[PDB]
Amino acid sequence: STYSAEIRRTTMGVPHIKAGNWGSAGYGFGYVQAQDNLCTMADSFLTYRGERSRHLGGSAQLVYNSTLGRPRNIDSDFFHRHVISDEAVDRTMAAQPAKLLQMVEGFAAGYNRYVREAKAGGSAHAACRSEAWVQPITARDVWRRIYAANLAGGYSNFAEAIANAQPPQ
Amino acid sequence: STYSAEIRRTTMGVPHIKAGNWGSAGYGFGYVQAQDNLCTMADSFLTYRGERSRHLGGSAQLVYNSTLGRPRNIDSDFFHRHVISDEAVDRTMAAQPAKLLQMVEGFAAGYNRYVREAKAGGSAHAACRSEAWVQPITARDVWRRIYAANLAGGYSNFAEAIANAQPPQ
Amino acid sequence: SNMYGFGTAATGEGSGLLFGNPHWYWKGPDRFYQAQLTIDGEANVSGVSFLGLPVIQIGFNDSVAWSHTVSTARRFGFFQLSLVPGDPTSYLVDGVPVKMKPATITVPSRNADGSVSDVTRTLYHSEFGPLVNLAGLNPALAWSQQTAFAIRDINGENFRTLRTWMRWNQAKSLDEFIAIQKEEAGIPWVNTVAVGRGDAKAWYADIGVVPNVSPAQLARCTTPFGKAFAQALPNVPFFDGSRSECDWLTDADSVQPGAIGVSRMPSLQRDDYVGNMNDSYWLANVHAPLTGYPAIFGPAGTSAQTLRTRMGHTMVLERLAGTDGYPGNKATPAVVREMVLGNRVFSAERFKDEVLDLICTPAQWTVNGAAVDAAQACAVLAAWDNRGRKDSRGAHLWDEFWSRVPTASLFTVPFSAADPLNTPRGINAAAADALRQAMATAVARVGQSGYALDAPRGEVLYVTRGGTRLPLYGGCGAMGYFTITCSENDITQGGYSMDGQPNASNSYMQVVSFPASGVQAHTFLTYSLSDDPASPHHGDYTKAYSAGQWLRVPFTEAEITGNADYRTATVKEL
Amino acid sequence: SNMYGFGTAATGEGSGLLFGNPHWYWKGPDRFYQAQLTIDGEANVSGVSFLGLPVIQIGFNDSVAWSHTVSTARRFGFFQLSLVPGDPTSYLVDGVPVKMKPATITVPSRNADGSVSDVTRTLYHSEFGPLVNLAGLNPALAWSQQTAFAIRDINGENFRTLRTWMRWNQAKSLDEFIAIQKEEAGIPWVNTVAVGRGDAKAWYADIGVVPNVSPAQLARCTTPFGKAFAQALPNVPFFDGSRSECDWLTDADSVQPGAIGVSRMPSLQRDDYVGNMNDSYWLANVHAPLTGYPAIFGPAGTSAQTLRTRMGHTMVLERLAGTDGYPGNKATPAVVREMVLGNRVFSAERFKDEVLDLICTPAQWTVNGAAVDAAQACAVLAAWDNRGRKDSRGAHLWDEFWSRVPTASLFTVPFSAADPLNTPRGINAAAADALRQAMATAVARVGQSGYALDAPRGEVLYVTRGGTRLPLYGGCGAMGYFTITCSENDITQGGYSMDGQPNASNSYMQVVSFPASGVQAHTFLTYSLSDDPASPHHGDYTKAYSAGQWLRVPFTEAEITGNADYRTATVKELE
Ligand SMILES: *C(=O)CCCCCCCCC
Ligand SMILES: *C(=O)CCCCCCCCC
Repeated sequence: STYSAEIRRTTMGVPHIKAGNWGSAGYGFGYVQAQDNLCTMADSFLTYRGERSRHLGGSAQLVYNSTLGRPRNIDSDFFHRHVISDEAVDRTMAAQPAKLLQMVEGFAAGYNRYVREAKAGGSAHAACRSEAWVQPITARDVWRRIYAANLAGGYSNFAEAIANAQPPQ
Repeated sequence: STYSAEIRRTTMGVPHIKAGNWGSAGYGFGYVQAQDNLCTMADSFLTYRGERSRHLGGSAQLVYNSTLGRPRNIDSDFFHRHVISDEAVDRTMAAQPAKLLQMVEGFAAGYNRYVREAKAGGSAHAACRSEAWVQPITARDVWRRIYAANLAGGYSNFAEAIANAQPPQ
Repeated sequence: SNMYGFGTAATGEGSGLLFGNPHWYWKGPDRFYQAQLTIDGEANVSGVSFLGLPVIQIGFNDSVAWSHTVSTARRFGFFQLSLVPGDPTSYLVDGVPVKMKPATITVPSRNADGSVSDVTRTLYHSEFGPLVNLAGLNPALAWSQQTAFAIRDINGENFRTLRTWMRWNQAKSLDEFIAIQKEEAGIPWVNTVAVGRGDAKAWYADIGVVPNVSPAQLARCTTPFGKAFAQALPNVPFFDGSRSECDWLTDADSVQPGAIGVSRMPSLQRDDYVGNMNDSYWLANVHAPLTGYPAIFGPAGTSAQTLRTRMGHTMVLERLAGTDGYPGNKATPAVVREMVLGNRVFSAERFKDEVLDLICTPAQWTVNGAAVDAAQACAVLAAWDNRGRKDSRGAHLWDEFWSRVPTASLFTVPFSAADPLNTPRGINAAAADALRQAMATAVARVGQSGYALDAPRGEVLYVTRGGTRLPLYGGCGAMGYFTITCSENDITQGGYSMDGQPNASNSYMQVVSFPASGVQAHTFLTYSLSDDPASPHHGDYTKAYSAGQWLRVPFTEAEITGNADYRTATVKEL
Repeated sequence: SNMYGFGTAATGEGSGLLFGNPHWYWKGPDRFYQAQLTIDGEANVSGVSFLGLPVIQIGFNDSVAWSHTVSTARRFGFFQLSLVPGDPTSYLVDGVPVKMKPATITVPSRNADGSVSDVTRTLYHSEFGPLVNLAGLNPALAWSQQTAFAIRDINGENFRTLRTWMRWNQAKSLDEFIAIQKEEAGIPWVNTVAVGRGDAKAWYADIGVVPNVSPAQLARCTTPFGKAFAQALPNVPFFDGSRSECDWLTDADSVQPGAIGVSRMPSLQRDDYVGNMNDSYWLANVHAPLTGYPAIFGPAGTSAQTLRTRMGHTMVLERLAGTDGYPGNKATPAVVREMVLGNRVFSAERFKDEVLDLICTPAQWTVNGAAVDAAQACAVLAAWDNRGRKDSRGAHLWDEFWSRVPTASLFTVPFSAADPLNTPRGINAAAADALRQAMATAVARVGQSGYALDAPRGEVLYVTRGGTRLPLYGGCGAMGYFTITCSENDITQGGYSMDGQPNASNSYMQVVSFPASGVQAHTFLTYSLSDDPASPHHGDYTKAYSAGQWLRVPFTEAEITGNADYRTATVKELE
């Protein structure tokens, strides 16, 4: 009925998540990751959802370098929407065991938890905590990122070219 | 041919060239410009001649921002060779008063003079003095730079586009 | 770029006064170089040239003084080519097939491994100009088996530019200066303001080489594709290359085929003032607008002026009205030297108080569902006097704010041709949430820069010489600065550094007047003469600019030889 | 990326040792984040995950430890489509028309004026994968009336990756680890090395998802256009999509259609060691080279190895021979922790002397008709010991030099499959002039930088935390570094700063063993856990890395609770 996770931190702030099941493990993991890297992650989910241009402009480049390189937002948005389609997400999620489905749903909930905390106040993440693109995500959003990680050896390297594949006029 | 120029420098290194004719004025002017700004200038003559790629690589961008923007060397090279053709230079020169042609001849000679001094030794222009693109220029090379300055309102803005304008496959 | 041309009515003296203020590159071959040319019995000119140009483009002599600013006038045009079926390297002109002029070019290119390999491309010209690939503009304008595209720049056949500057260098009167400009009509892409010794009026002109198309041509010769982007390239002729009637026209007093005659190109003479800050000729003088001239020169009362244009004219009017906080009501050399380095910000002066009154009560906000503390931001900006001086505190916050303010229906009082310096205005209360969104981001940026909200501008805006950071003043035109010091560097990456390749900024500056004793010029070259860090002339001029200490540049032989740093040496070769 | 897997014969201990050393991003969503997951009666795993990923991708449990490196094996391919006359959005397969699947996508885009406008494009998929624009690659590859191009990535249909890592997280032996890897065959684009408790042999494998093509197809399916890209993209199948016989094959033991069968994918177990430095599977173990596997995995006896690969394997041989200057001749946890941070530079060790002998006398040169004084440059390099440590002086000069050395006909002794670690070698005397050119340029650049030629590397190579420059060590693998600290910042722009977005560099580092007492692991997270500059965990790890002080990371509950900085908190909410 509930997610519950104990978060132990040691030297260098290394988090040790203890949970009773997989869903709660994802909850704790999602929390600590956001707690430490909210701005990067928030920006990242814009990418996979293909929602960069609406916030940051179409002609601007990816802020962060990645397996995707740093194409223009507009091309990146098209790529992700085209290749990481609702269908691709469906097929990905349909092949997963229940524990991983639960774990990702927990991950999202945990990530969303911190978003609430950052919005409410705190001196942490001053750089992005009050931006519109710092917002709740869904499990499918996480699955999109997971699918994206797979494409590093293929599609990712042809993002702009895939986004601009058009027939003769 | 027999250029002679008196160079007075005042506060801030401001030069005041004194010559008996236009050729010798160009000699003094070209010398002082190179004396103060060799690296930049030497680099610029690569551009207008379309010889950037040979030295600096074709994929690399223009080092300096200008009216030309900062396209890829390879595209810039094609642009300049195509638009600033020998014919373009020929007609620019054909319509010049004697004194100007003489002034440009001198300017080239004055520039080349300092080039020899820089190569010979010294600690001035340590960043480029030993590079291959630091080399003597011709009067025509200066006319290339002169003509290139006119295009800032037009062609210059479509350098890459002009260099990649090829008939249908 | 800015320039003023003050007449005797404004100076209260025998001659006018010229302020040249090009906002140009701080690095590269296009950057300016200050020098004086004295050619026995031909010329004695002083000013500035692009590295690689042997004549003075901006400066003064014993009789005249001038400067330039980029013009709104379009200097190029497009020609939609109707290809010949089968051979896409030929186009139809009034029916008859015309061959494209080819040229196979091999460019040696050094590979990443250190080897040099040849790359060859075959490119083409038309009778109009070079073929251009507009596919990047719109995939539909690809060079097809039916349609291609060429570009034409009127300056491509203009071989009179240097000859004009050369003649100006030698000119003996403002009248000769003007006659030269009309005679040569070779100025390529800039406006011109000139002042003269003993001449009562100052001179403005957008007299150069400009494409000539008739209203009839605009209607008939504009192609389908052309219409589809006359809002992306306003006033750029996008004509049909099939019809010869669609070729640029030549008037009776045209110096160059395809260019506008000298009679229908804008100019004005005033005893009060002339000025331009990169807007159209329209407001050369605000009291006497210019209208009627062709559209290709730009809007003349249908478009709002930039903030910088409004700031420039506003400063002149307040000077002559004697209400700018400076002595007297005349544009004297000493006062112009200070006024132009005033660091006034039009956005702040006009709209700041309105924005704070709207959004800073309260100052604890909820933005994007998030609690935001804006108390300090509101306090700093209220204490700030809307100037971008070195001691000014919070100017950088405004910069980061204003550049993120959505302009759509931000003003309640729209543009009025009858009041173009004070319109548009009126911060719409409906934009409060949007303003808060922008301000929250701005505070977040400054926070990530390591600079306090109340950091003095001299610490955020700077230039490094010899390991020491010289404090700077000024800002970007978009914010409504007149004194331009515009970094390309994001504030989060070590502040507004000017050590990289900044945006167009104060470069060569000259305040030139013609007292009885003779021409007197005060100048700056912001980045200094030498690009070599080991040179004594790399940062000597820059230090002075930082401290705001103008240089009285020697002109007369006696002044040159009498200078405290006089050095002479002669150079010869067969 | 580097990884070593040592067996008991190299450890002299009852278990093997695992060194993980991915060279990855220091910023962005793909950067690693270190954490431990304890899931009652399911898993107790510790290591690293991409930000956004819920399972450990590189780490260890009580029974196994593993790392990854990018594989040379191609994971994608191109299909040239023959279009139906009249319809550029239909293609032909064995004479049968097939319509491309269209998708009209609308993307909201903010304008510079703060307004949001819609940008709409229609994009297509084929049965092979998304259409792709190869025009920029070569304008002859433009999508026309006749032909178009699609790209196929084998991972587009791979949904077994997370499930692979999750099961590894749970694995209770290396045998299980291996079995899992073979069941799932879901690793997308990386090699794997692993070591297990109570197992004498270490494990290497490039077992994953790889396109399956036959030598026949490679000869009779590659299209004219394709044969032109055999140089730029070697081993990338560029096939004719108009023939079904040119589709990717499925083997009897394929887990995924179009992918190679498990049994035709390379692997190896060894008592001494296994290793990869981003080259092919070939030299997993130098003493036992792998051969005969599909060409799409990369060369195996035909191509020279990178300098980093040569440095990597050399380091291991010299360790086990006891000639590397470290105590003993075994790969002990303590020794490995040091050797991997040795900052040895292969290019210098092997070629410097030859270079200096060829150009440094006379030391007064004429370069491009200009007088060049290279006496100081030569003296500094001669006094340098070919290491990129913090106190090393001149290492940056070598960097600026080597990166400018033309590689064409640079070596006189060609590559030999017999001696892959010591070939190619022999600096060509004919390259004398080019070398002086490169050295002259190198000296100039260092001059522009404001750094002395003999400045200690720790002042040139650095990362900023708390307003102070922490000295760093290592370099870029292109110069034969093993310890990778590779800046993207040009030296003239304030040195080799690591404060921006550096190139692939040391990130998460683990040395994991399995003594009788239980898993023991020492770790680094070079850039630290948090991207928030205000965070206490933004620079704490970094400071230790600068000081070369590994962290013994707690694993057991007693170790966690006993940690000096132990704090616990419970987070709960309704599901
Ligand atoms: C400002 O807008 C630019 C003015 C100076 C540009 C170049 C001046 C000389 C004309 C070619
Ligand atoms: C070096 O190349 C490091 C390997 C890349 C990251 C490994 C993480 C697992 C994702 C497949």
